[PDB]
Amino acid sequence: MDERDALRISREIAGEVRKAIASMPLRERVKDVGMGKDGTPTKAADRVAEDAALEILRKERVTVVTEESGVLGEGDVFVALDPLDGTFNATRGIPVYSVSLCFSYSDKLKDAFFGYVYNLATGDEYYADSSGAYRNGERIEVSDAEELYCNAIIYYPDRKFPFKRMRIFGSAATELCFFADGSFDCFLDIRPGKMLRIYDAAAGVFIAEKAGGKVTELDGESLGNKKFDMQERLNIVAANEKLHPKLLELIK
Amino acid sequence: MDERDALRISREIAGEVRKAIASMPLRERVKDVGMGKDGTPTKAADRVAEDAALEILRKERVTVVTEESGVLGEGDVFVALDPLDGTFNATRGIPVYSVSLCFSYSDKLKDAFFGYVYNLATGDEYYADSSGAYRNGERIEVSDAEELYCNAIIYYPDRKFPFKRMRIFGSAATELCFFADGSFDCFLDIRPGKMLRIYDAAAGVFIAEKAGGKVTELDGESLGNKKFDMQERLNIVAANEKLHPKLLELIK
Ligand SMILES: O=P(O)(O)OC[C@H]1O[C@](O)(CO)[C@@H](O)[C@@H]1O
Ligand SMILES: O=P(O)(O)OC[C@H]1O[C@](O)(CO)[C@@H](O)[C@@H]1O
Ligand SMILES: [Mn+2]
Ligand SMILES: [Mn+2]
Ligand SMILES: [Mn+2]
Ligand SMILES: [Mn+2]
Ligand SMILES: [Mn+2]
Ligand SMILES: [Mn+2]
Repeated sequence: MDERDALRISREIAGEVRKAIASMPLRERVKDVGMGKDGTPTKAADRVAEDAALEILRKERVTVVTEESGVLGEGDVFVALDPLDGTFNATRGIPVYSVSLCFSYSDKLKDAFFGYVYNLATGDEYYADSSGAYRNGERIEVSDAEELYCNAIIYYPDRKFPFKRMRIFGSAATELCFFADGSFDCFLDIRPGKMLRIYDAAAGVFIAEKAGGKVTELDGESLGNKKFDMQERLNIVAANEKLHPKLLELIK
Repeated sequence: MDERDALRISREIAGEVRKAIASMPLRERVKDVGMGKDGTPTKAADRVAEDAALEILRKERVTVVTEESGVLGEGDVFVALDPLDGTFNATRGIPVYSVSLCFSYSDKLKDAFFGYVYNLATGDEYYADSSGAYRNGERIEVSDAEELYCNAIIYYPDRKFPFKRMRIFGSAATELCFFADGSFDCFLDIRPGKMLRIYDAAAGVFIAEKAGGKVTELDGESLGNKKFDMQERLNIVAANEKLHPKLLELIK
């Protein structure tokens, strides 16, 4: 499998999930269908999303790691799947939630070759490959502002911070693409409970990187060895190469 | 002018303001075009919307306290209008921004008789009149949440908090409606500099209170004497009656 193949499968997935959720009225979406592989309720809308995805997906030679259903298959391309990040927002009709996909030639983030984040609410498509990061077919890169007086996404502000704006939309993959686009100058999930999972962060991280962003663990450690088919925890510090050290200092 | 008048007015403007915005490129939107009378830059998205609304409100016997051109007219019916609330989103394509209209029978908030917040991205319509509060013509009401461990929207988390979640979507007018319909447990703006202005909060407050919420200033004192002028600013604490006293001791 290559990137184009990856781009082709993701768009196919994007359309199906898009359709399944779009149909489901809020009061259906909100219902607990079961206990997720993640340890949190699997709501009716996450069930349809993950279903749609997994039907296109498992016709591939992939080992998939998905939010609700765990580790699936044994193929040697790993897919970090988030069938619907922003669940809370979709169950109440707030237009920020996506399907996020990250393909790797190993069970390690450092071998990622393709990243994909589709805005299920607005139909906004992001992805990055060996040619660059994109939004709705147009190239994108991170902003170049290096003052901490900036536009930050942040989970969570523990204290008084210097930011210009602080925002929390509730969708780690999409917010990372909000960082990738330059819409926001940084992204931070610095909660001492390292709560992010590999599939919520996988592609946005990848994509954040092709658009120029520097992205690391809390202490600036590399995200290269974060694993898939293991239950990985992530904290993220993501900014251009310039603001990046200052943030690192800022929370230290 | 009647509660039934105010809604038809509000509806004209939302549709005109929605066409106007939807047809501007993000490129053309984020462009500064002047100093608003509120002390911030007017962006092109801001005046396009404002001109389109004002174009209609000018037919009515009112005084408008509007963000970009300030207070225009001498009618007896007062209208607070944020032409565009969430401009930063709007100029990013983040789909959370609205037109806000609050109509009062006088200068003060206590005389409000109608509230209207319309999401210009989604089409969602939030209004309230004597008949209560609505979301797209469906009766709404706030959360029943009695627990401080809840889903909060707050500006700005500066300390270690016990909410089950925290969110900040960038449009308080809109976010006041997410609490109004019970999509969130509480809205809090507690920024010490008291940032909010009347057109930010008046319609969201009126909608939420009609939805059964207790909405007050930072102390717990009512907002009834908040002024429909440009100098007015405020802090906000929003929750159901049981929860509301709780956040007051919390934020103490
Ligand atoms: O992961 P937490 O603890 O919910 O923090 C918020 C994040 O949760 C995620 O759903 C990840 O599971 C993100 O979409 C959201 O932005
Ligand atoms: O940009 P800030 O400082 O985060 O303030 C956010 C506020 O912006 C407003 O548009 C008012 O300026 C509100 O809708 C939102 O609640
Ligand atoms: Mn889950
Ligand atoms: Mn999810
Ligand atoms: Mn997720
Ligand atoms: Mn302004
Ligand atoms: Mn505005
Ligand atoms: Mn505003």
